Amino acid sequence: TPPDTPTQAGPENIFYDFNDGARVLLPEGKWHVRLLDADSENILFCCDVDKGWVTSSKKYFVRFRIQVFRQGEETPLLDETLKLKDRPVLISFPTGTLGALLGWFPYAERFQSLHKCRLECTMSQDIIDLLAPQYPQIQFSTPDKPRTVAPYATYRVGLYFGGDTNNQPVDFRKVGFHRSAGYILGVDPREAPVRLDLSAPRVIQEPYVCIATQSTCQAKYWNNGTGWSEVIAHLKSLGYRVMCIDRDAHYGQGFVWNHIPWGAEDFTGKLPLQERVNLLRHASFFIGLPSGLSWLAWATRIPVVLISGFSLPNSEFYTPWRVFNSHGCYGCWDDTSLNFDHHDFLWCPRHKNTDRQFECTRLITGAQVNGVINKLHRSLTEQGVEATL
Amino acid sequence: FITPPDTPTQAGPENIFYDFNDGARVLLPEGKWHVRLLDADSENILFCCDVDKGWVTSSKKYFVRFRIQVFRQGEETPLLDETLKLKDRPVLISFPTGTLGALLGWFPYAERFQSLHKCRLECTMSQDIIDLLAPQYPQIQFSTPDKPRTVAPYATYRVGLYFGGDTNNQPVDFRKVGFHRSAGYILGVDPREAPVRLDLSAPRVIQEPYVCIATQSTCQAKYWNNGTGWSEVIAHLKSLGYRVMCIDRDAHYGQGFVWNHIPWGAEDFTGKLPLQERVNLLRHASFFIGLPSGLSWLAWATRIPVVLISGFSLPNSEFYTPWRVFNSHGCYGCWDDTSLNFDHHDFLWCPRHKNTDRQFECTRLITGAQVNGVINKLHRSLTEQGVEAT
Amino acid sequence: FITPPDTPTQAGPENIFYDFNDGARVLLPEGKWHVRLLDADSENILFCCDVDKGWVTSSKKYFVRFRIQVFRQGEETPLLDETLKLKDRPVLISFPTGTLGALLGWFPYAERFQSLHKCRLECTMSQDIIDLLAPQYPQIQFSTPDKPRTVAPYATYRVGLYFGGDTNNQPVDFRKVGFHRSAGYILGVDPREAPVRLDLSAPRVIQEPYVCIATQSTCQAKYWNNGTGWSEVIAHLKSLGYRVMCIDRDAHYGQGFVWNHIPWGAEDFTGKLPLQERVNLLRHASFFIGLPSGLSWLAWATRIPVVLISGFSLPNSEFYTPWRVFNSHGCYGCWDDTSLNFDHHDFLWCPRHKNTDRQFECTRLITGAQVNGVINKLHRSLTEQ
Ligand SMILES: Nc1ncnc2c1ncn2[C@@H]1O[C@H](COP(=O)(O)OP(=O)(O)O[C@H]2O[C@@H]([C@H](O)CO)[C@H](O)[C@@H](O)[C@H]2O)[C@@H](O)[C@H]1O
Ligand SMILES: Nc1ncnc2c1ncn2[C@@H]1O[C@H](COP(=O)(O)OP(=O)(O)O[C@H]2O[C@@H]([C@H](O)CO)[C@H](O)[C@@H](O)[C@H]2O)[C@@H](O)[C@H]1O
Ligand SMILES: Nc1ncnc2c1ncn2[C@@H]1O[C@H](COP(=O)(O)OP(=O)(O)O[C@H]2O[C@@H]([C@H](O)CO)[C@H](O)[C@@H](O)[C@H]2O)[C@@H](O)[C@H]1O
Ligand SMILES: [Fe+3]
Ligand SMILES: [Fe+3]
Ligand SMILES: [Fe+3]
Repeated sequence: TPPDTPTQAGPENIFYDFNDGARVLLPEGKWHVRLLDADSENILFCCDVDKGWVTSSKKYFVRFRIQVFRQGEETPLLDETLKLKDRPVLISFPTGTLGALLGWFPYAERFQSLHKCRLECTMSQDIIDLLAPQYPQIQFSTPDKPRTVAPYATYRVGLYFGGDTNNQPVDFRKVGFHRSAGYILGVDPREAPVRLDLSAPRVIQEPYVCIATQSTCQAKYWNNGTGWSEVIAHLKSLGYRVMCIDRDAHYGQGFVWNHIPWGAEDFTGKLPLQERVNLLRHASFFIGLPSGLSWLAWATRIPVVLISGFSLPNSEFYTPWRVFNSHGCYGCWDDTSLNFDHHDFLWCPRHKNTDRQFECTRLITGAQVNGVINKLHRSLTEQGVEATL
Repeated sequence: FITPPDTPTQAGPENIFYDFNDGARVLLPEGKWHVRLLDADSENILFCCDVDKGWVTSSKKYFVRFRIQVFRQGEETPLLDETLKLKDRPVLISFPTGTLGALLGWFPYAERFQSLHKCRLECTMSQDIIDLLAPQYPQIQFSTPDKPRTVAPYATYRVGLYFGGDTNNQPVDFRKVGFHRSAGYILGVDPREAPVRLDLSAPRVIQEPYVCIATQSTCQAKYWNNGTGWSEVIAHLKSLGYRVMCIDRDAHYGQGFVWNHIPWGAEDFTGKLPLQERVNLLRHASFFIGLPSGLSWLAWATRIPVVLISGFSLPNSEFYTPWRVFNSHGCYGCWDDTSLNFDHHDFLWCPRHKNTDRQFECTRLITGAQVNGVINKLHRSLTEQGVEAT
Repeated sequence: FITPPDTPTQAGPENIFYDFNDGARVLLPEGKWHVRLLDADSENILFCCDVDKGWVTSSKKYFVRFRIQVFRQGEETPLLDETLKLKDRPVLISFPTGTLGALLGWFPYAERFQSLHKCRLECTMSQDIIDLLAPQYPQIQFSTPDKPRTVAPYATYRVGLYFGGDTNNQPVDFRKVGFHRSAGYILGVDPREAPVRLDLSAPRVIQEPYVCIATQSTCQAKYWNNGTGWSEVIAHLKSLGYRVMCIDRDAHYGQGFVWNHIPWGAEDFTGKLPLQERVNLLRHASFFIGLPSGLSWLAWATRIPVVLISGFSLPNSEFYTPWRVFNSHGCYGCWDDTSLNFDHHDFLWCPRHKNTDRQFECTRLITGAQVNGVINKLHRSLTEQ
């Protein structure tokens, strides 16, 4: 929540602010308020108002220029341009869902390095415990306990559906959900991994592989019947130990329930993320869904085989071991003509409650994934961990 | 699966051919005749008709002691008056192309039918079931559907499930008496259930106490669709000092995106093995936890305690077992409901709550704590009063 | 019938009163409560709501090991958390001012319920049935509906037939499992049928071999509506050297113009006698030929062969007997069909064929020759083994 009263004091009891876009609160009189884009000198908004609130429709980063006129005056009573250097800036991520935070957060550091501001970021505690030690320049906090109280500017990074163009410059479906943060903060949009504590010594001596079979919605699962079984068996035949590191061993809704695959070691449970990083680091590689554990595995600098058909290859971070099939329905989430249902586990634009439901992922056979795994294995044996990454 | 002789097997005087395959049949040459079919036991006139030529068959196909009367138009007495008499005659009982549970349920009635009428009985079924049963039932001749040895049988009876409330090929709807007892009703014998006789001579292989489980079936309604059920049960079994083994034919089975896998923690004894090996493994098991699939019937026949988990069928639809798990607070017993109809082509069949939040709800309401409570009772019963407890 | 206490019998802490008569009841005083009802066996949350002062009852009335939880509307832990526990507690089982075969069929499940939970059980029924059963069941206290001796019972269960596919007072529709097994389902015990224990000590009075029959029924459907059935059967019985004796309560019974009388040739042992005398006569009988009426259940409990003639109910609707007579070529099982509904006010009830040519075809197809065939098998079985 933004402050009820704007944080900056202007002359003649006018209060201005940049917390939820560019805001300005006028007392009593007859005013003519003008919002400009300082970079392009375009007049973004302009109106005659007597008292009420005036906010910009755009909420993402824009170097706003606020002008407050008297209704007939030549020069401005107030004329303040956004300037963030050595100022209290608050970046608010939503209550934590991994992966999304790992994807977004590297854009928050770029925002701080660019504008040289005093930055505080609000997120769930576990992500703070994961990230905070490596980013000393940024102050971490939880949503319910923010330490700036009165911030100069606030920006709210998140996913905004329905083709929203007011809190984000472009629909995130067009540029990728994680880059979108870069666009919102107006920095270098190119993806990057977060910096983690990779100092933890190896525990398990034998070569082993980490896998993640669970996600938040069923579309993201690998809904091939014999997929995970064939993959795990093939991994074992190559001399790998296989370990599931999902948070839940069993997850699903109604009658559709997904369980940790037979043959995979049980490393599941609600553990602190640092332990997962430690285990993942010394793994030979990681085979995952588009869920967050794939982003965590990416940040630990190990090869990531990412199995997804419900999302396009360019929607997540790049990896040469991306598994994807293009002969059936695919990229259902990606399309801008469809809208994601938050209350439906089930929900297919084009085959829901039909014979072809979750075809996006069913066409991805074990043999395909095992073909990718064979390439990645030969790359690891012949060349080293240098060649992949 | 079964095709009656195109020409009736029994010869009647004036080139009339009569038969008791596919109900009571009679084929007349050309002429004028009045034909009557009677129930010899009740002396009721079942069918009255006038026909010049062609086929005359009874609408009822299940066992009835028929009495066929063929009359020349205007005659007082019958030309042919033959009543069904099965002693020392070729009788062919035809099961549907094989399934595991339905055959094990049905077949004991076939033996009663032979012991009652003292007839030469041949039964047609799939080969694996023949390999399982044949040695213990010497008096009955086993064959496959494509290679029947009795080319000209006196009477034929076709035991099976008949949906849509059929009352011509079965006396009662099988949903009213239980699918397996229906066979008894069709053959007109003692309908009370019984287990088949198996080869229980196999020596114990695994020394430690162990439990057999079956998680797979043909349609999703029969599965235990609780999220954490099988996991909690297997963990509880292990905590009691049991080894747990899955003996399903398939390790993975399902349709579309719905797929069921052998539960983590259970030993892999899956695969397409001969049934006799499954009998050998099941016999020395401490007890069995199963669905309403056939492996529960096979486990029942091996004289071990059977915990049967099902909500899509009523408790009285299968064989009796004190360890039957059932929940009556939600949807249940769709299978037994005579107002509904089973879909053979729909794997995700639940007629009343498909594609809703409450789909397969009745199965779900069966929690791991309920089944573990039954397992606790059965465990204490076994430790305290051994295997002599009924 | 029977009324539950207007105020729950068990005291809870903050003037909360809970109870297990008529399902799980709880009565809250004034305040702001959040009440949950759970199934202790499955740990499922059966019911859950926020209520200010009033009654909260479970929709299910049959036996469930309920668990009642009463919350403050913001509390973490329960103010009251009580699970059903019946050992050494006052439990009341109420049968209707019941019919004869229904009570004989049901009552064995009441004894199982007591032996399982080790409770102090009182059963309410009509006096004649009490006189019949009470001496053999000392562990259970018998009473009449109007004079119950447990004024404040811990749990109450009401065994009966509930039509219209009711699933709140009985777990399953009784047409699906059989009317008498339903009791077992209601009390959550072994549903398998059993005969009550009677006084079978009475000495033989009639020397010659004899047969007991019960012609009359309540509903015309249950009668043997074949024209010459009973006459042929009685004549055949006499030709086999049996004396034939009718033990129905009424010699004449029926409605409107449809009237049924004690068949000619059968001896008149009718009348409103105490059931114990009927038991005494039935015991030494060679066998019994009856309808689905109660006297067939009484004859069953006296451990004599029972030929049961019925078409309006399926063979599995009553107790098992190898001498069951049934015809499957016409209308049958008017009674077991879940798509139909029994009319208590209609004596001439057949839903599918009333006022047609085929009315009570259910039983008319059952000829005397059929029943005499069964009797011939049973007679040879008696003379030989
Ligand atoms: N404490 C933990 N300890 C150990 N493991 C844990 C822990 N917590 C979660 N997991 C595990 O990761 C998954 C959650 O993924 P998350 O919420 O972060 O994903 P979310 O669905 O919101 O979006 C996903 O879906 C992707 C999709 O492509 C968007 O269109 C997004 O790009 C990205 O945000 C990704 O996430 C869980 O299912 C667990 O298995
Ligand atoms: N060689 C084998 N070695 C080891 N296991 C084997 C072998 N072969 C099959 N199975 C396994 O048996 C089950 C399927 O058979 P099944 O006939 O039982 O089941 P189906 O789905 O057709 O429904 C059932 O439904 C039951 C009915 O619903 C009772 O309520 C029927 O009584 C039963 O006969 C059958 O109708 C699966 O679990 C197979 O992997
Ligand atoms: N004082 C007496 N002294 C001696 N005998 C007596 C005396 N009084 C009555 N009978 C005699 O028992 C019968 C009473 O009817 P009843 O309860 O039996 O039948 P009701 O129609 O209510 O339904 C019945 O329906 C039967 C049916 O088979 C269920 O589908 C049930 O099995 C049966 O338990 C009951 O449901 C009378 O018809 C008499 O002959
Ligand atoms: Fe899709
Ligand atoms: Fe259902
Ligand atoms: Fe009828």
